[PDB]
Amino acid sequence: LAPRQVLDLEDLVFTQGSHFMANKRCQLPDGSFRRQRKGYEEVHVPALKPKPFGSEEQLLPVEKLPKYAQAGFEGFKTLNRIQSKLYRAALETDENLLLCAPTGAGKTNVALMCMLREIGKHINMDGTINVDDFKIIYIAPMRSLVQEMVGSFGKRLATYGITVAELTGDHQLCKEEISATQIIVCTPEKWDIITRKGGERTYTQLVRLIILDEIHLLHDDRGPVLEALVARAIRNIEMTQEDVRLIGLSATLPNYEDVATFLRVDPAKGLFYFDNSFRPVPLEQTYVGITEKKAIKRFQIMNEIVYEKIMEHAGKNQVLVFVHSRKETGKTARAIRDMCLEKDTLGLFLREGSASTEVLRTEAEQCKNLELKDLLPYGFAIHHAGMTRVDRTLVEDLFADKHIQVLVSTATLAWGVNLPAHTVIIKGTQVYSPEKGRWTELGALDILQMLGRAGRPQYDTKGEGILITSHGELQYYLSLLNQQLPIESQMVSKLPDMLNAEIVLGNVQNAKDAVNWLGYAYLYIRMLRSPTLYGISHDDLKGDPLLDQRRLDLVHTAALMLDKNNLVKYDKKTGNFQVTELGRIASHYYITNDTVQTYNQLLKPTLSEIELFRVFSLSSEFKNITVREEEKLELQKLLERVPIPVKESIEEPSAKINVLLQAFISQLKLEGFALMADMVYVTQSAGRLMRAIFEIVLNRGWAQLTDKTLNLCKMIDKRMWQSMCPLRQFRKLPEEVVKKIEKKNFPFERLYDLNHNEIGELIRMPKMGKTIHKYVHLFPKLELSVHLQPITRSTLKVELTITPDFQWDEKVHGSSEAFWILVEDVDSEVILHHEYFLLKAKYAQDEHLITFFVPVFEPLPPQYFIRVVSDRWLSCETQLPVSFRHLILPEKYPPPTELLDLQPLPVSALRNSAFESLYQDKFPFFNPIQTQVFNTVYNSDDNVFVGAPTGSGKTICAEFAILRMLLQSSEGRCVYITPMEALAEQVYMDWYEKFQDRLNKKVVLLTGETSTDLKLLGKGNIIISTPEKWDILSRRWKQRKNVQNINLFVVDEVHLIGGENGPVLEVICSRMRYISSQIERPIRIVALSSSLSNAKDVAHWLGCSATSTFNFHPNVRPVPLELHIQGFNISHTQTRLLSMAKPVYHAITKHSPKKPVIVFVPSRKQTRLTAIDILTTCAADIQRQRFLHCTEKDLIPYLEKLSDSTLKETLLNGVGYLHEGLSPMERRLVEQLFSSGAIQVVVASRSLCWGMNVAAHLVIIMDTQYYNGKIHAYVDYPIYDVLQMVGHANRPLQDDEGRCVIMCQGSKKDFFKKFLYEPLPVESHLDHCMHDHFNAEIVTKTIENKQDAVDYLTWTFLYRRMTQNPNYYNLQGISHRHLSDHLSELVEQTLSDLEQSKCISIEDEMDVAPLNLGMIAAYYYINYTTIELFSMSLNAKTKVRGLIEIISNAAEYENIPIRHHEDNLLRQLAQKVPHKLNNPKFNDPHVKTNLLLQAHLSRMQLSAELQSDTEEILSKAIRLIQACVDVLSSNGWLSPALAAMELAQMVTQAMWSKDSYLKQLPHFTSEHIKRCTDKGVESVFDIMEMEDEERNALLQLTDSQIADVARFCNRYPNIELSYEVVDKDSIRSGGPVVVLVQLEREEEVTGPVIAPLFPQKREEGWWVVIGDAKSNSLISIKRLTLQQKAKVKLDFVAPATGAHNYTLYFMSDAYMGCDQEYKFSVDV
Amino acid sequence: GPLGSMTQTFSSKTEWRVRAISAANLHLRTNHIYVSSDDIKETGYTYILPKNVLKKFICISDLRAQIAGYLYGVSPPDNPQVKEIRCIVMVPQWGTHQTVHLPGQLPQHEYLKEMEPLGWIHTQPNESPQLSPQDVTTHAKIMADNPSWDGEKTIIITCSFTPGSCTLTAYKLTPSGYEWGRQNTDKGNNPKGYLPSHYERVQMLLSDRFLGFFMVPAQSSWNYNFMGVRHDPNMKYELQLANPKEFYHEVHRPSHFLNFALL
Ligand SMILES: CON(C)S(=O)(=O)c1ccccc1
Repeated sequence: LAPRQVLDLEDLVFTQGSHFMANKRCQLPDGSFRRQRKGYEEVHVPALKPKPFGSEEQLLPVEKLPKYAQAGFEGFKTLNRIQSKLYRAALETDENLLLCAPTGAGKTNVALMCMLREIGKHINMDGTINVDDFKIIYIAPMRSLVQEMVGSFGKRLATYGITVAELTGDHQLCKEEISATQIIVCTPEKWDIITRKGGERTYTQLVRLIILDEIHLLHDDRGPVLEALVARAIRNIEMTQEDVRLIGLSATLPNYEDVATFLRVDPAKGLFYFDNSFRPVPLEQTYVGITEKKAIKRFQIMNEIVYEKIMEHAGKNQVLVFVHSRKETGKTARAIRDMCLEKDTLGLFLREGSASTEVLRTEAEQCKNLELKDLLPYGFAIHHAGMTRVDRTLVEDLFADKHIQVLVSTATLAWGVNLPAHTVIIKGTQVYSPEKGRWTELGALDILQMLGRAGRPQYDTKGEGILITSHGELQYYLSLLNQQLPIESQMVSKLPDMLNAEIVLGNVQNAKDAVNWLGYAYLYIRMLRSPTLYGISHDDLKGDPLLDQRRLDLVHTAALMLDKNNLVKYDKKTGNFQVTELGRIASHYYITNDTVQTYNQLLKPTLSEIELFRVFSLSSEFKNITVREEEKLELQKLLERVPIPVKESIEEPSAKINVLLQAFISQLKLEGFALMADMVYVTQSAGRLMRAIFEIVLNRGWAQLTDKTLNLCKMIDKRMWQSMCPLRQFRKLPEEVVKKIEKKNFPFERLYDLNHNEIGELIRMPKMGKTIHKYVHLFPKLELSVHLQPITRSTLKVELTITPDFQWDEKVHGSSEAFWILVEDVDSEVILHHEYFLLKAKYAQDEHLITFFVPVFEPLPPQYFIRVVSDRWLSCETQLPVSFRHLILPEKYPPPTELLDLQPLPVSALRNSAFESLYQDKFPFFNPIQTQVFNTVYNSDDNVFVGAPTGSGKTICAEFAILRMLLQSSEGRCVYITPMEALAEQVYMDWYEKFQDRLNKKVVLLTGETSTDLKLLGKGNIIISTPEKWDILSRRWKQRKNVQNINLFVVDEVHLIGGENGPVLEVICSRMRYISSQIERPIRIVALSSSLSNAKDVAHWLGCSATSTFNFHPNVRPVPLELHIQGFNISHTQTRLLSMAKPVYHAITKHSPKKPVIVFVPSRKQTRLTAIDILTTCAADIQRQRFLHCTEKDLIPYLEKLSDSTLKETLLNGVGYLHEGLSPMERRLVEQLFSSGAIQVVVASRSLCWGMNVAAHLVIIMDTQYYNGKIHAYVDYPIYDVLQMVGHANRPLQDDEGRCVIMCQGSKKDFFKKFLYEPLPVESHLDHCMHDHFNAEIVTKTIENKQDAVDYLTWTFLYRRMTQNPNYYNLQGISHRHLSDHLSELVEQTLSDLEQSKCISIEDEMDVAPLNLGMIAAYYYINYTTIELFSMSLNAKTKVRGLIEIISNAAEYENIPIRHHEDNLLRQLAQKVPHKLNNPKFNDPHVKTNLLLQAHLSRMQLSAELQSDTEEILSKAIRLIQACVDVLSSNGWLSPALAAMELAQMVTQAMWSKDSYLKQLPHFTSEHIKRCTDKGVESVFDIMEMEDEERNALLQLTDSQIADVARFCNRYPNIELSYEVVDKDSIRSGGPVVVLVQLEREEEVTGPVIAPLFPQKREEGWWVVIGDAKSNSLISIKRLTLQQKAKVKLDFVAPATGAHNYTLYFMSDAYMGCDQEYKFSVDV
Repeated sequence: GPLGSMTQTFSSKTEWRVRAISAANLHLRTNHIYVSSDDIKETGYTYILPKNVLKKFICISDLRAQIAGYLYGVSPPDNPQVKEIRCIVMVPQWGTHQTVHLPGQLPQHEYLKEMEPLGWIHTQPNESPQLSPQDVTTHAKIMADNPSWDGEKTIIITCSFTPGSCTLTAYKLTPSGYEWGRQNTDKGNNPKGYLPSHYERVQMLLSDRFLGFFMVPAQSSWNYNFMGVRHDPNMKYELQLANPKEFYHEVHRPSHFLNFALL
């Protein structure tokens, strides 16, 4: 490690790339012979003889294939020879394979067989393929090949419903085409850049099979891409331990065994070598090596040789000639035809008076192509890329039927079209390479492919290939085409860029990772097998047999290179690599490392277009470009005419590159051949180079340069300057009309104001005014407005509204349009904020709301600017000036309350031995804050406010107030609200121990069940609740005495009124205040909070005196907090988390080497990743187990109870983790190991920051954003979560201080400093959550008119904050009139929405009254929109399935967005479940609820996190169902209401209607059901009546299991039902009909319903129903809760004398099979 | 004697390219701005130019063709002898090295209605001991056509390109200067009647305490030095609250980009 050497990589490079010839000698096949001619040599190699089969060789007919595979071989009778040798290995094993065969032997069909095996892995019994359960990658080297593969594979696999596709390259939102596709076909470079980006995505885990076609490309300068791909795949497999199949396809060339080692191919099982005899058509080869050195003579010699060779086939055989330009195709066809005319031989191609000429007569005369015009009648044709598609298909269809006699073409035909010719001539092997700047030899892949096109597979008995080259290259080509050109590795030059890609991905974090990575490269295998070829002596190898030292040196050299160019920071001692944003950009945009150093050195916020074009022209991708004298004239002409001035001289290549780019944008055609090819190369690179520049300067905040570079990207992509009419971006418009429009020299925006008539008039062309008008409004255009919401005097929240102002047309806008939002300062020089904004087609008409923060200062600056700029369209931008002239900044916040230096308060101060026993053991003194508040809380009844950081022990203050209550009366009721359920449960544990166990009071925890919670409110002296569970209770405070007689109301964490669920908390607090003011018996309020800047507003809202308002600020925290906010420059989330990996470890060792540490991470996956990473760093620090503080063997009995193996491994080394996916017992094990001091570090997810019973000395917050999968975007941690996390760094009895390291993106550092070092401003958002509360308060008759609603608002925190911060609430002033109008408008809008929903009635535009719909919404705590949807959908005959669906689509079910993978599972659920749903659209949020409900009802299985989600769904289900029951019975319908009650039953018990009523019993599987049906009836009373002898003989169960069964049978409802009709003797038509039903339960049963598959404990609910099923009418419904006995009365009107069969129904919401019916009749 | 021996061809050159390269470097001067305010005058009106808009005005200019912007401001609440420049307005204009040509119409926009016209600022190739007679004539003719321009209150700021730097001087007209300038037709460097008693220097301070802002045309840009014929003294224009584009920006010279496309 220590004595490294720095190598020269360029001296190790094979400069000839794929033309490097490693073999010293070439052995020609037998029968070859060498002939001489004037100026050239010929070498003839005869066709090979096929090997005539073998000992066990038979061609496999498709019949014998596996049956799922035969569909892929439809239309074929039998596999060929090589497929028949390969089918067992390819279709019946998962073995990695390498297949070496000559071109056209059938390698791609073997790849098809491998594809078919993978496809078979995912076939259901329904026949279809789980198309969303796998992906396959086919890597083809050339784009035309990719496209042909897409077509042919798609046709072969259509019968499977499998999509094959190529990738566009945009991937704006086009990674969607990755998820749509099962078989991705792309080039190596494309798959490389995609997997370089390596963000968290499903495609990576879906990949099961990778096919590397033409893998001998390894020998080419592009080969290192294949090596990077393979090394990355194999290391991903190591990390994931999931196996991926690798299949390599190559020509037959030496080192195929090394390629095999490189693909992890077992040579015995997976290596197959087929020599060149296995070519389908035998190949007679001719090589012509010209000795002439002079160009002028050599060119005509070549034309002569091709003429003589053509004549050997004219009339007898077709000839495909191959040329390396688009111009030289026609040029050589003309040369040949001229030589034929001069020698009168032209008649040998065209038979005199034969059929072919006839077909040639028409098309040739049509002259669709000009060169085709000159050539086609004579039998000649050319074919290249610049031609039209239909002309190419013309040439192809003519050649197929043997009509064309000589076809001159390029490599593109050889790769992209299946066109075989009997004779193939390759005219020259020189091609101009712009990347190299000179002429070079043809690539080997091109040669092999072209000569593979020689000999037609069916018609020809042999093929004839004629390669013409220079004499010195004969040995080379002879080698390549005769199995002797060895495949070497070219990657030693590319090593820095490749290593940086792995560093950016985090796969390589240090030099040992890099060495291991390089051990997977093909270069490494080649170095092992031929060291001297790679600059390693054989004694060097013997002294270093695994080449450890050599790889260390190579890695060291590359790392030094990358570090010199600032892509990486390389610590030589540790070997450690630190990623940088510049390195990330170089990798993600496929830029070489020298180019990124150049950009970093030359880019500056002051650059103009001049220096920007120059910077671009200096890219290292262009380092070989030169300015030739023959070019210098043409270039000079362009140099003084280019619109962007060029500073440097024409002598400098940078000026030529600059001018070429500008000529390209101006769409100028040039004359020099080198100039055209150089332009193509430059401008093909320009797009992604300039996007890299754009991302650089954008992330630095450089406003002007960001504008210029995004514009330059778009000018390159659209090939036009800004000045041009933006309308020419519509390629359907004529050029002459837009030339007219530019000639009229008027602002393009003016066209918006005009109609089609004026548009026709401005351009002197009326005939077009309509279409132009259309296009003017197809052009993307966005309207912007702001709402400025001040937060402090220096922080401003901005809500930007984006309204689309254009017509969407998918032919023009595709599926989405992308924009950049840029908030820029006064001078338009600093980007204060930016973000990507995607306008999806489905939302092309809606307003989009964006919100962000920006700093402001005093004196306020004139304005900011918001620009919204298209990512693709030139001249497509909207800028909104954001003036601050009328901004009303809130008041500076007041000073905090002085923390007084008081004598610490003993527990003795409680002066009650029983009270003092609560805290006597724990400590002797209360902290300074408790000391300061004690007198007010314990010795007064004043409303009190205590604001202090988390960790100040405000809970003890609430306890002081509770103990005062307990001294004032023993029957006192304290209600305690906290905003989170996990906090509520932790407090329930603590206060149960304190007040119930030690003080004999009653402590209860509300659940959600209104009956349960009302009983608890009755019992309890301490009632703990979350805000909504108390909302539903306290809504009916006028009817419930226990809500009013509250002595003490404590609300904790009240600053959370500013947060997402704050309105409910604000509402219940305001209601408690108003109740206190009404009942003339004051309810004492105690409010605990984080430090608030606007504490006085909260205190006054809750009625706290100033002397009773303790407003402390963060500095007063009893355990001092050292906070370090560390900013991270990287804008790509995964890379930034990587850059935080090591700082996490360094922070532990600096701030807390021995004391416990919590690390919060954004995601569940990150918990484990970071635990492992901390352990890896601990190990490489040779401090491997520093975080284990107990004995291993003392810990292993703990470890046995875990089911997570990696968690056990990490715990063994002293590091735990915690995420939602662990079972609660696992969480508790980890928590107690952490609190006991056993393990020192625990890594928890953000989701768990409210329910962790664990504290630490150091808290590290690793990043402050998390991915929301609903909206597919990163979301900032709410400040409230951050405060809670920081609060975990506080151990009052253990540490002298707490420490916290917040690692965040740099953009947010200052924000955190402002809102963590200072106290927090909080605001109301009740004005956005108004309706449900207005509805409730109209139902309870608190609001009876609009004035009542204004007066009610006056009780809220919202109302108080409206005068302190008017702009935040969109008020313009604070005059009493201003806020009177504002409250009136809010009231008017809310009551209008309610009345439209038919929840309330509005009479005389003043009086409001509850409708039954509103009464139901309020009774069950249902969103008024949910109840409206219900009222629409239900009517009188919808299926139980429709009930499930409408219930799933209810506002209450938009919560958990974790899963998009399980969607297909739900698809296959729809077949299993009885729910045959119409309109089977599948998505992310509410349908997850629908079929998760389905999973519950049929008792299907689910995952852990999915299970925690099921519980919430079931928490809302019963209320929604009861609302449905309540609407149906009110309307009078009898059948649908009974069906809804049975649905309540099915949800409680997790069964179905027709299912066995024995499935409610414990341990009762279907076999018990078939047994109980044999000589039995399915009833649980049946079970009860038999004696346990026969019972157990049937049930086949354990004794404890039958004890559970009997517990159920005793809790199953058994009741006495009695029906009577009062005054039945005298009934008269009209009102008086009274039915009296008496019910009596026998056993006075106690305890709740037994429903183990239902989460919350329920109480037995009953419905008494009188109706008639004949009429579908319900007359008398009453809901009942039955105790030991109860009597129910029901009223009904008797219309007329008539029929009277009446159906008394007794129905349950909890149990299936207890419904009783009694029928009778009596007339009026 | 060329005879038939020596023949060379003319490769074109163009002045605006050299000037454009030059204009790219104007940002260097913004770190080195000097006010030539060591003058005999004491108090009078005191003008405060915020540095941000002055730097921007320098960066959008040309080293040969003068450009000009209109000045708008107010007095600090309880100090009426001090005028704070709060806004510069760029209007359709074209210049030479000696003068600028602005429309007859003065800036009109509700966003300036609470402000006070304070005169104008313009760049100049070289420092000069005295105020140009072109400037005297320009300011006087603007005063005669616009009574809102008070002779005791409107000024001419010259921003002169000293080597490596910018030097500012601020002047005001005298009543004699006004009367002479409103009747002057001689555009030359020494018109008959021109006197140094026609102007006086006023006090001027650069400040970082507050920020100015810009207003620019609504339906075009401000630079017409490449579209001279499109310009007319009687042209009308509206304004918007936005920052102006540099002199050699593409929208100011569309013909260059449209005519390079013609080879
Ligand atoms: C280079 O990386 N790829 C080829 S990959 O498709 O993403 C992948 C993913 C998992 C396992 C193996 C490979």
